Amino acid sequence: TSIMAVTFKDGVILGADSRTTTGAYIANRVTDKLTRVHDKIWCCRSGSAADTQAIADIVQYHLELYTSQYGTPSTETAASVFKELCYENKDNLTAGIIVAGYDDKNKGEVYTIPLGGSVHKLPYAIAGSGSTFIYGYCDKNFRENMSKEETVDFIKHSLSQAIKWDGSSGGVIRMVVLTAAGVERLIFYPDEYEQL
Amino acid sequence: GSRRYDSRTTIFSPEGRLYQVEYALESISHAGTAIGIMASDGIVLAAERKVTSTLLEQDTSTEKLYKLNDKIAVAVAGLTADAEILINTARIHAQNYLKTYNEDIPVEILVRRLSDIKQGYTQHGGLRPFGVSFIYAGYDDRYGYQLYTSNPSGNYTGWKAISVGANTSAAQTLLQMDYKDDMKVDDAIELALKTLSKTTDSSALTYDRLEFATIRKGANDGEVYQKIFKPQEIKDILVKTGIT
Amino acid sequence: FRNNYDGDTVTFSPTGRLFQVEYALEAIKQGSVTVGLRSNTHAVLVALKRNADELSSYQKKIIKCDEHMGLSLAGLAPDARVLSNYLRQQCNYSSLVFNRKLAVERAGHLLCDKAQKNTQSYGGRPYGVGLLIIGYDKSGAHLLEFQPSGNVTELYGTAIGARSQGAKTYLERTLDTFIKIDGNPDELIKAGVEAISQSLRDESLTVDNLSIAIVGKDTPFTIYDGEAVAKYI
Amino acid sequence: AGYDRHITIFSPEGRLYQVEYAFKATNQTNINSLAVRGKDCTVVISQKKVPDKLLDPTTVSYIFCISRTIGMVVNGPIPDARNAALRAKAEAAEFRYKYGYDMPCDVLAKRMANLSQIYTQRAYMRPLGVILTFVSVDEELGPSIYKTDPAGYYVGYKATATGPKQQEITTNLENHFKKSKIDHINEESWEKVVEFAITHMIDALGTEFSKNDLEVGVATKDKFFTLSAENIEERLVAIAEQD
Amino acid sequence: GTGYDLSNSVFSPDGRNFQVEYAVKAVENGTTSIGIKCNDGVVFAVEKLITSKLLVPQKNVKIQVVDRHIGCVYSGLIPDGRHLVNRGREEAASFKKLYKTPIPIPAFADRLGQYVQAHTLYNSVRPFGVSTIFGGVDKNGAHLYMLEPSGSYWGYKGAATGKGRQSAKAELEKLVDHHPEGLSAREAVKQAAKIIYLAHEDNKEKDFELEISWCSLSETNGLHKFVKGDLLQEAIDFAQKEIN
Amino acid sequence: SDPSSINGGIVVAMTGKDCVAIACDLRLGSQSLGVSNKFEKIFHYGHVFLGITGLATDVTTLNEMFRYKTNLYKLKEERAIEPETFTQLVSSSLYERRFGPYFVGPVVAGINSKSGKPFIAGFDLIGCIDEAKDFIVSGTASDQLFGMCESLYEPNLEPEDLFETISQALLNAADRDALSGWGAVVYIIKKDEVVKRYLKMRQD
Amino acid sequence: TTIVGVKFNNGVVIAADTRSTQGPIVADKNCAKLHRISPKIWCAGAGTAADTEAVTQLIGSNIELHSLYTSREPRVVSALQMLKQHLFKYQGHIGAYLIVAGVDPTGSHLFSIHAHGSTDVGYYLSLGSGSLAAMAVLESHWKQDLTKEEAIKLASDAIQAGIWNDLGSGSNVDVCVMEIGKDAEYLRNYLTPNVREEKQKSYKFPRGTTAVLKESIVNICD
Amino acid sequence: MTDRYSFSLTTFSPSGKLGQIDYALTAVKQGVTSLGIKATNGVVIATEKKSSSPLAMSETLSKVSLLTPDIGAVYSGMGPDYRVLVDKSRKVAHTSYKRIYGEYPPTKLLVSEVAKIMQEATQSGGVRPFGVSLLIAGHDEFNGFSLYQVDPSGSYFPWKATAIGKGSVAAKTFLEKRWNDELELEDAIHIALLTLKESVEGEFNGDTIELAIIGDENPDLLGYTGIPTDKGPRFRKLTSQEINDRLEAL
Ligand SMILES: */C1=C\C(=O)NCCCC[C@H](NC(=O)[C@@H](NC(=O)N[C@H](C(=O)O)C(C)C)C(C)C)C(=O)N[C@H]1C(C)C
Repeated sequence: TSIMAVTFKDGVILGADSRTTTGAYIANRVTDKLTRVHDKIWCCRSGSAADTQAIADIVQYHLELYTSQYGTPSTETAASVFKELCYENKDNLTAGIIVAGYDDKNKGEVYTIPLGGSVHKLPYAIAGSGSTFIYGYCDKNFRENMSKEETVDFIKHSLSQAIKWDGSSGGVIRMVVLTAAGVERLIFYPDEYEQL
Repeated sequence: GSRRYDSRTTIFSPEGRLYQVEYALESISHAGTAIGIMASDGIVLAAERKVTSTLLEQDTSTEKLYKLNDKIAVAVAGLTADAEILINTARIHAQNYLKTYNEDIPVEILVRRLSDIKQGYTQHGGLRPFGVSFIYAGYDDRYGYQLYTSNPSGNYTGWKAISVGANTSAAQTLLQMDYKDDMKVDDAIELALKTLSKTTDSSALTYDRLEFATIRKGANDGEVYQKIFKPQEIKDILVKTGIT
Repeated sequence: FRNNYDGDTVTFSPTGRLFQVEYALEAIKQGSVTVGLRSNTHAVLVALKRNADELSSYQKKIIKCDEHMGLSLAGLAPDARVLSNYLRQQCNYSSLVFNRKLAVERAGHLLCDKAQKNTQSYGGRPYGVGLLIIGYDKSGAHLLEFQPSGNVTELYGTAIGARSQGAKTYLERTLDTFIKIDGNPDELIKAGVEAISQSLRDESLTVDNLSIAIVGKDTPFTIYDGEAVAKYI
Repeated sequence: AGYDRHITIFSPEGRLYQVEYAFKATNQTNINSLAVRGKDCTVVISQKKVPDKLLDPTTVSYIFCISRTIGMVVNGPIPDARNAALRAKAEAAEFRYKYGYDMPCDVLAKRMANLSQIYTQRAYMRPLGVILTFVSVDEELGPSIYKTDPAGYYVGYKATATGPKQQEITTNLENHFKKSKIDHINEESWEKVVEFAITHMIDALGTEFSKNDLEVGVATKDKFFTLSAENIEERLVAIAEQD
Repeated sequence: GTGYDLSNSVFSPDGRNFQVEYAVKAVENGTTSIGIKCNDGVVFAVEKLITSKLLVPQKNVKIQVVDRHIGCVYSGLIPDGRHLVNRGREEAASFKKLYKTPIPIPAFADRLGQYVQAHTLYNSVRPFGVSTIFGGVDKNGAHLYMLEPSGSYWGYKGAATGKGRQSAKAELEKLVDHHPEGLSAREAVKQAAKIIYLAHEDNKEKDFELEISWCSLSETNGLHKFVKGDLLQEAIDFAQKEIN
Repeated sequence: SDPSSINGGIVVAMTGKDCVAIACDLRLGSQSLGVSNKFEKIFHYGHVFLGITGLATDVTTLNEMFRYKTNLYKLKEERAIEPETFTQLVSSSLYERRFGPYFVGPVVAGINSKSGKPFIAGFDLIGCIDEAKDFIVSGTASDQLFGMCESLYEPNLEPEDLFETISQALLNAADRDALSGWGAVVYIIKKDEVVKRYLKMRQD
Repeated sequence: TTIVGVKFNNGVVIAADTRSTQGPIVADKNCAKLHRISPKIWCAGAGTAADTEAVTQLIGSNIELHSLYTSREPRVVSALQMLKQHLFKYQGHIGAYLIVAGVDPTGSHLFSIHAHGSTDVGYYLSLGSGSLAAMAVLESHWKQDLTKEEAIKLASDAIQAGIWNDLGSGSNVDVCVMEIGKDAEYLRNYLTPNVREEKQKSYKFPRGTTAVLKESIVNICD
Repeated sequence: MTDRYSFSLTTFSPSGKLGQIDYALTAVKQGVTSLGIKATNGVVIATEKKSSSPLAMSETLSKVSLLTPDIGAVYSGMGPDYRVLVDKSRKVAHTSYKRIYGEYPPTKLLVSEVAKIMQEATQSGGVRPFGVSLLIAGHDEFNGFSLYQVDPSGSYFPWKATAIGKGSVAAKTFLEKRWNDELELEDAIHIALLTLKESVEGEFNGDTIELAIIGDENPDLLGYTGIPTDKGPRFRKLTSQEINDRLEAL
């Protein structure tokens, strides 16, 4: 899996490949690793699917009840629930989750939750098998407050590379833009990102 | 707190009596009469159906005679609902005994278990006793034909002939007046019906107001048999015994 | 009236009173007087031990909870044992876990919350005992008055038990005087014996009748009985 | 014996006084409310009475958002009103989680009604002195109004009213419908349905309203929201330029 | 009949809960305490009666803090007051632990609200003998709240409870009228000291001790703190002056 | 080690023309040691028959259990249980012990008293139901039995023929298995009567 | 086992083989791997036979009760959620791999669940040991917007791939069509391409062939 | 908290009566009438939809309920009590039977099950009996059609026909006169509608009446095809329109 979240001038963008394998077999080539926990708070799932899905499902439910009682939750709070679940059950989970959300006061925010269940807030974060191949690249190309286009390119390139080198990654690249203007789904096909 | 609404169903009266057991019995005194007579070659169970109608589907009905085992059955007097709850646990108990020992539960043993369950609601729990009294009719190879009776108190005893429900006193006198140790099933069958006939709070003793059962050892076999007469079977025996 | 609202602590009277709690408070008044007072260097307890016959012993009124904390009781002995014993655990836990001496002020907050629990739940009963806790901690000497109602209060001095009002007025008067008795335990103690004799009547405090306790700066909470108190009678 | 009036057990008449006394508490607030069904929306009007000048008007309300689609207005004391709200909210979130779709207004009602029924049969649970009106624009049923009471009863309505002058508002509405012949306000926009509701609320109670004497709630396709002093004001001005 | 006031969860025939009502009695009988919501925080003040010169001054503190940004003050049965705050503390802690963000005043309010209302549901518990004024600053401003034994609570601009509750409510209302644009944290501390001094007339028998605490975005960085030393005396003076 | 291979034994059911048959061996041994030549693995409750192969203790237990269940069933339902229903009972009974099953392989055979139709069914140790219209095999020599049946068997055999067929399958399969044999019994079930025969076979 | 799912313009179809096995031996030459969760929600399952059955019925039983309680049609996402949370609760210990489909008030749906509890969504899916043979066929002939017939062929062709090319699969082809407007049509043995050829000889034994030791009649009547 | 009501709330009085059960039955008496009639090829149950406000929509509430696809129930007494009793009866059918035998329970037993539930609310700690009486009608392969009545006491009995609630005495008398062991289902339906009219004050039509039957298998109501042995539910609630049609032949 190859997933990343990048914060920019107008908010934040989440990206991912669509490949989920069981060994060398691609069980699903059109997977949607971009999951919605709240209106403008989404996450990137890597690690066990049965685990990230179960965790996500439970989080969405917690944020729903939270809203019912105290209004919209912060992107931070969302990271907090994910973390609580991952840390408290670290012994039976294999989930690496990136939490990204658009806020009006905070704009864009990204929290990465690695295997130990720790939480890290950063300008952008990469994760999944393919992530290792693009550390140098992403470190050398990321910039803060990029425009929507620059950021869609940054993600498009980074992941096309990770998909290139990592066999556990592939299919199409999916993105989700989160800004004051709402939520936008973006999809890029092999033929487009391969020759980049 | 809650103590304010607690009836304390399990306490003694200044006279050393158990209120609820007493009252429960009071309730049973108004239930259809059930009679059990034990003859040398079999046992008889006869009971009076309380409240009936033209519309009451009698073929599909059972409110007094219940089969517990293959060699044991009971006649009820009191809250049917309550009776069932106990009857089901009785049916289970029989099976467990069989499953553990690979032998059919001895009549008295089943009766003691049931009585113990009642006795309990009498000493602890804060719940009401079961408004039921049983006439157990059964047969085992240790005591042959046996007849027992148990009530809300939790006590049980054996009988040659006995009755429960309404007008027991009347019936007991009549039974005590015509019972003989060397009776035969048929004889008992008659004596049973005759007694009900004389105690019935109703006009006439018709089949549609009865439930009958016999535990006999059909000679042409050697095994004991439980027969819970069907509407027509009662209607017949009723004409035969001279009550048409 | 009152008869319909005092069958348990989970019932309020039409006036907002909790009788069962008040009846408990009564057990205290029926109890032998005991006095507490403190300066800035020490805190002291003086209590009148009551005996059954003249063939019986006099029952202990003072209990030690730690090297820096202790108290005197008036009312149901058993309940004092329960409460003091619980206050010992708390001091203990404060050490074992934080290597910290349980501040008197906190010990009080703890007692209050413990008591309160027996006045809002069915089946429970209030504690029929009053307590006077003294102690020396990081903020100095302290005196606390514990009431079964849960009300714990910090004072310079006070008394509880039958005729307690006598001593209390006496202290309320002597205030500016004993509060300055620093660097001298014996003086603070004598002022304590005086306050208590102010609630005498029946007899006069004797050696196997008087009970004194003291805690302070370099003084670990220590109880004095018999011959030990002789020098104060 | 005479305690058959302190706990929820039968009286010889076969009645449950505690349940009846519960109902009695529902009017304790002296607020009336009504709900009507638009062509494709549902509106609930409720009176708002903030007498104290020290109170922050904005924090006072008997209208609740149980979920994105379900709204609930309560007639009864507020502490029981909130206990009920919270439970419904939880019941709503759990339903979604377990079944994978938003709990339907009517189901939520049935669940709360069954919950009430229990306090009716179990001795240690007192009923809640509140009547709950649930509204939404069900994805399967269309605009919906379901109301539950301390007896553990509930049903769906074409429209409904609750509170002290319930009967005046009811019969008013009954008449409007006997006239229109349809079971709903034939209006496309909810603003007009809101105006309709407010109007008849006035006709039936014979009273004039100011932006702060009301509380409005609207339920549209995929969203239930409450109006603001201004949203209402603009709505009040509307009915005014028709009278 | 009657007796509808001996158990806590019972509805009188007119739909009331006398036990709760009797609780309110215990409250009104208590000391007076107020809350003033300034334009960027909230100020809390309370009446501390000096039962005797024996009470160590400044020692028996009443106002309590929950977490680091919420303040609580209550009139009535103090022990019940603390009990409630303990629950609030656990309640706030549970919240922060899962959502990270320190509990929002409103959410906290309903947290205490549901708990209190919970004690009007069973006859096995007694309602709270306290009314509580609490509040603080959060993500969107300041909030003042008052909670009644019934579990009821609303947001206030000013709030008072206890013996001198009326004098106060009287004064608080005056403020609200003569300050449509808002009161400053600094000013609310003064005004509070005055309002406490006035409300002390319905108890002018025993001498008292003032205790103020505030939570201001600009004055205490959104953290709840006790007003001490100079600023305190300054207010005691501003009050002592206007009481003559 | 393998529970289902400690005691040995085999069972096989077969359908015919308005009749069903079920047969088993009589061996009960511990590993190589032969212990009892009288351990029947077929039981019946009313007109429904059940053969159980596997760990003898569980075989015994499962029978005692089904008796108990079928008895109560008759008291409450007021009729004897049918094969189809029993099969369901047996299945759920086993799956109830999903993560600690009885080491058995149950075979059900009977004729539906109301439909007259013949019925047979097999189960894996956790209830998986196999409802065959021809034959069901179970035991340490199940492979041999499959080979025997798959060939020997043919539809609508008369009772007298089905007997020869089921016997030869059981008999020959058993002889190729060290843990089966030592005697055998075959049941021929019809709507009215049920005949039980004991076969003569090798004793090694 | 070969099971597949394929959505078409107005519904969804699912198919499967009919071979059951324990090791290299065929236990059931014709079992049904298509389970009904509700009248219009059917599930095709691979893995531990008993498990696919039990889990299928359990969620079915609950879907039924829920339907009655809510007075609404069962929704596929409800069975999907119920199943998955169940399977997940059981740490994959319940060897069930299912392809669930059907039509409800919200439209037509196609999902797949894995014993550990994760779920996927698509227009065509396959599971089981024939998964790959089938998927090859699907990856080769699926196109967006298939007619009910096209879909049934495609599905059935995929199952064949498995029967023929996978040793764990065989026998017949069971199909179930769930079209948005109508009743679900379950076609048991929609294809039976493996009928055994007539045996070379009849092995009917001459009566008396078997040697009998003893004989008796059995008592069934109580 | 904690239900400290661990003692029975229904006890024996010196007269031997069980107060609450008696009072519960009184509650049943007060409830709207409902009846049941068993024909040689079906059963019918019906009651009146006593709309408690012209604004309320009586459809959004069923007094007649499906327990299994071959068993229906109807009551008289406290609506809410019936409601939860139905859910319980639907579940118990699965938990204690369909999940064990893979087939729906036969009428007598499911009834037996519901009875037990009520029986318990008559003896368990801290509860009151159910204020309803039920009329359950169904069919099973080995018992044919049947009609049962379940009381708050926990007692139940089979009926050829009967009624409960308000004008039960009246209706019961009217049924004894019109019932015979040769009625076809349509006959009972007719008799049902007649027997009902008597207890009806105002409007009497398909919108005020609620009636269902337990007759032949409705494969058209199955939802799917392809399985020979699954023929459809025998239970079917009549539509408003279906009711009015019959009312004209009244
Ligand atoms: C689909 C094929 C597949 O998914 N896997 C092939 C392996 C066998 C799975 C399944 N067979 C069975 O369930 C057996 N029984 C057992 O496997 N019992 C297990 C055992 O004894 O080890 C226990 C631990 C459950 C048959 C006899 C029921 C199978 O055939 N799967 C097919 C499809 C689902 C019918």
